[PDB]
Amino acid sequence: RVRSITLGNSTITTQECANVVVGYGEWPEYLSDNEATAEDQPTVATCRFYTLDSVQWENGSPGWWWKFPDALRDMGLFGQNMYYHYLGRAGYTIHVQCNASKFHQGCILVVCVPEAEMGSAQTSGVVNYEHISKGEIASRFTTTTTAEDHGVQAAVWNAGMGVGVGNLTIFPHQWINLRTNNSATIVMPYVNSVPMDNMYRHHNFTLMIIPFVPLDFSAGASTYVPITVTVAPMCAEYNGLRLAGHQ
Amino acid sequence: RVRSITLGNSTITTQECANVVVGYGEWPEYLSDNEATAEDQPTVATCRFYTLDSVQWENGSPGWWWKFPDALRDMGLFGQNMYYHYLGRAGYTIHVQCNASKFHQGCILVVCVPEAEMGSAQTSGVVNYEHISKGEIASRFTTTTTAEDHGVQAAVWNAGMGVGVGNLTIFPHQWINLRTNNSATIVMPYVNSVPMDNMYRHHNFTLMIIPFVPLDFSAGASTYVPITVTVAPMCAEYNGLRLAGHQ
Amino acid sequence: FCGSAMTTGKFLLSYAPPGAGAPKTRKDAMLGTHVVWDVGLQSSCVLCIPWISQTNAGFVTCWYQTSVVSPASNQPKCYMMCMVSACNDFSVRMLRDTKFIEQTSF
Amino acid sequence: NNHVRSESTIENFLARSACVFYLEYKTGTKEDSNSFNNWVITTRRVAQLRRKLEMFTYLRFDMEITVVITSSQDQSAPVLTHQIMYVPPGGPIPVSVDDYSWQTSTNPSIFWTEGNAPARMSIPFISIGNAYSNFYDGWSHFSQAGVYGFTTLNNMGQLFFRHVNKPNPAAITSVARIYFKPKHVRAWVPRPPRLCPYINSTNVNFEPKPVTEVRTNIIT
Amino acid sequence: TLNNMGQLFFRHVNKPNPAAITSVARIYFKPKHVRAWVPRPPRLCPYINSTNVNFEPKPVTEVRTNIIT
Repeated sequence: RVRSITLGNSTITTQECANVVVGYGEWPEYLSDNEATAEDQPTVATCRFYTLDSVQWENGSPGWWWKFPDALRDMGLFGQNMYYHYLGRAGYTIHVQCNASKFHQGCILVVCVPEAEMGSAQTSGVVNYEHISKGEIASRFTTTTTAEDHGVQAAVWNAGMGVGVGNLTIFPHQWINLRTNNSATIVMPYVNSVPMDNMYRHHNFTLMIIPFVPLDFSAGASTYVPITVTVAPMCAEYNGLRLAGHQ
Repeated sequence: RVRSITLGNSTITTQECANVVVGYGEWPEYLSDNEATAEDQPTVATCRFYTLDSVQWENGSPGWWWKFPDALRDMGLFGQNMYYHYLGRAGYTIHVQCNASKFHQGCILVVCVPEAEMGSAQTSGVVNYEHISKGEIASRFTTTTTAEDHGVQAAVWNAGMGVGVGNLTIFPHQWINLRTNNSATIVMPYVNSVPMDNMYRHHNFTLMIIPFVPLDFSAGASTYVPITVTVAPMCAEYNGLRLAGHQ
Repeated sequence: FCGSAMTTGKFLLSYAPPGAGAPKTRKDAMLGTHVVWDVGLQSSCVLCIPWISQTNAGFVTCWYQTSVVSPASNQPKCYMMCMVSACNDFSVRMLRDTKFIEQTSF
Repeated sequence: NNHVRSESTIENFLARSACVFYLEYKTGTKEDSNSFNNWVITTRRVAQLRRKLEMFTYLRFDMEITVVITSSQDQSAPVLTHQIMYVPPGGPIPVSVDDYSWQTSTNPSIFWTEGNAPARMSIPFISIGNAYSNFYDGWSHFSQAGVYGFTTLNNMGQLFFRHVNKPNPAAITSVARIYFKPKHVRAWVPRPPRLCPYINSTNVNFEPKPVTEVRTNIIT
Repeated sequence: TLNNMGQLFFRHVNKPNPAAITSVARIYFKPKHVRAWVPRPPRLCPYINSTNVNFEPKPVTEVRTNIIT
């Protein structure tokens, strides 16, 4: 018993029941504020699944993370609208799911952290762009403290922010625990101080996946379980670019 | 007394009265035939002016011609849809207009010839692509017969088709005669044997401009009058590219 | 898909419109028309492709999205078949003789 | 007059019989060089005919082909039977007097004997297009590099002719002359008349010519 | 005894006379008012005998250079 959601030009099959967790209990919207007579802005054909490259999960892997909207910067038409518009906004629907037998075990945490600000490997350096992003390729945490020329101070058990890793369930989150689940859904609305801002310059939230109980398998069976993430924009808007004038 | 037509993202100011000549008395349409259950096709944001480069008109210039739709092959989004679709159709609105004082004189003929088939410079050769097209740059006729490795047998007074040049007014046409007019409009619908065909492989019609009475000017005054053409697609369609299936 | 009942994978089926070359990467294929077909839920998929008639013509391509997950099988041979038929309305005109048999011989 | 004309209808401006070809063949073995002969159906062979079908850009019609055939012996038998075979375009064709392309079941054929009213049959509109094209402005290939004009457009079948009797002493030579007329014409989009004499039979190639005759002076 | 139909014979009706005459008669055949019941898959192997369905094994299809595009 399954149904297949489709957003047109893309389709993905999902388990019938898996629950959705709406972050802060509000769906993506188009803003309805007036005084846009002097700054009119149009709403769109970007509302389709984009499937990022799958990553291995193997026993003793420490975690992964990506930063939006700068992980979709090379994807299709949505990447063009970070470059032909100076301001934007957009909510997201994120399905994280994976395969697995019934002989596997372990559970992982899926969380979206608005405004995750990373440390720096040495305690007086400043992290640079290339070490805090990796495009649509997953970045990763590491166990065991080690220096880097810039680098994020990854540690897993501080989460790169110097907070308890067990307390990250304050943000919108889902557990994917093998022997029950194998999928999760988080719908994340646009949260920022200002209503719109430059896509390139800023990051809105950082998806993270942290294994707690690590992968293991009974006699025989594959030594890895692949994970896949799929992200689709919802209710996006961008600044105008039309004169309000005439001849 | 003027009004300015606008097709959104483009605007052009036109003289209030100048008449439109609808070629064969039918406007561009979307086809309404059924049995497109097995070959569904979607209709669009290409419906905007495209202004081609202006050409000089000077005393003793012999004429010009362009071939559609292969003169708009580098233009914007409309050029992308000759490359992401295997079949298409589209009517056109063409405004030809020019400047001039009241001290100039002469008149030119504007005509659109469906299925204009060109000769070849030698009478046993075969014309090649590069000599019968020049992209969005105007090609030109020449007075005085001369050979070419391929070439069109241009002559003006045969019109490159071995017919009287005085009898080209059988096709949709407008005279632009200085001392009255300075503009013309031809709306040309899609005319072909088959309902849709490949944009690159075929040419639908050849715009031509032939001076009869040549440019001349009274004491002082500029020695050239510039001509400009502007072409906007109307009611375009292209073949589908969606499965009719399901999971 | 005719593999075992404990095998699970995901494939990305893809279709290219006529007058456009085959995709060269799974990334390319994905941005085209594609149906993600999960083996482990569905055991078949039907694509109904419009607009065939007679080079230029579309392409059908299948791509791994994930590698297959074996139960414990020691030969990882799994297979899939493909079937084809005309769909709904169809038309032909103008009879002519087939090219696959050549003359008498007796 | 006293009413609207009807001698200048499209249907009466066309649809007149005209000779378009004639050919010869003679009784003889399959070894013999000429012993069957063919003609490809085209309307560009005859200049006079060609002129009046280049008045329009698109046409669709059925056509009637009547062949009238005579024969004569040459210097020193039963009545001869002639076969005329129409091959629709994309069929098999014979390369010799004896082939299985005269025995094929999907090619219409007329057996006819001398001393009868001449054979004819109509061929109905054949083309996947919705009209024949008398002008074309493209290339055969999907990238421009094909053959310019008259590619797969304006392609119709072809006839073949042979005697049906066995060879016998004293050669017989036949001459068959072909008459052609269209019927049920419909024309779309007119053209200005051709002004320069035809050169090739597959191109619109032409040699420049004066527009009009000289006058002695423009004033009267 | 299935698929048994008659047969034709041909002769001249005149008396023999000096100088042989040789005739060639060619037969054309068509059915009319057909009705068909139960379809079959098309024959794939060239016919051998004219009274048996005997055949010599043949490849299903032409080779390709590789299955991937």
